[PDB]
Amino acid sequence: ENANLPATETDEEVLIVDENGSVIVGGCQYDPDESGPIYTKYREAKASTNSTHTPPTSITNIQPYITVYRWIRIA
Amino acid sequence: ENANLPATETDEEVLIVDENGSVIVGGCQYDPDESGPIYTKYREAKASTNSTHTPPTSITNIQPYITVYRWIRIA
Amino acid sequence: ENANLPATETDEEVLIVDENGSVIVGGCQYDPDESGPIYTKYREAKASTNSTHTPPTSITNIQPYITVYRWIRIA
Amino acid sequence: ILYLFERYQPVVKVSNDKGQTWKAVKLFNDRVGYPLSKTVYYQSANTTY
Repeated sequence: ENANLPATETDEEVLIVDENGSVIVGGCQYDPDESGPIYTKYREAKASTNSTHTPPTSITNIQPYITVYRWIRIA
Repeated sequence: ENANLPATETDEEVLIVDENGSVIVGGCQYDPDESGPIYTKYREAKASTNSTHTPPTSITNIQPYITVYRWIRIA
Repeated sequence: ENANLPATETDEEVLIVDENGSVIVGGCQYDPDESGPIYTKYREAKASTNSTHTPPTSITNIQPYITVYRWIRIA
Repeated sequence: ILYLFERYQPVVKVSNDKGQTWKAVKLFNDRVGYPLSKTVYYQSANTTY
């Protein structure tokens, strides 16, 4: 469950949002026409990794072992 | 496997694609002087975590276990 | 630990940082105004997952106990 | 040696060759300024700002 995890860092760089940040989106695009390509790399948020994951599949523990009937003599 | 994974979200708030966003990209501009630092981050895409290896570390599900000799009675 | 994890992708299109990129963050602002809202997209860096809880949870690797006080006769 | 500033755009160009060749760079990372005369860099006891 999402508690359990190493911390991770993506295998190459990308843009955090910090208010000291180097790169800048500009005060606005200079957008004279509609033909200058619009976009939004959209507002910052959480990252998304496996929301295809709700609670997952669970890798087994007990190891190949004779499953037998322990016979305890009742008394 | 991917479906073995908790629900992951990277901490500090990162930008992503959308059509809804606040962040104007700009598709064209002045980049009249090529002389400005031309910092072009690459495309919107999926950010690979630990892409180096699918074959993770395999946690031993062996539990504290003293191997004890077993010669079963033929009768 | 991050030796144990599969490969993964982010769950959307988000902008990662590379030098073939078709989107150019821009060299600098043609920005004659002052207060038209800009951002600071922070420095492109490794994108940090779960660094709040790095070491976190360690699941139990075993199966339910047949455990009873077992006195093994010396001889 | 030889910092030059734009009125607005943060990109500045710097030369150590005394103008023989120019090189463009960031590091202003703001709108810089539009002072009403000339001077922008003003400094005392090191601590240039």
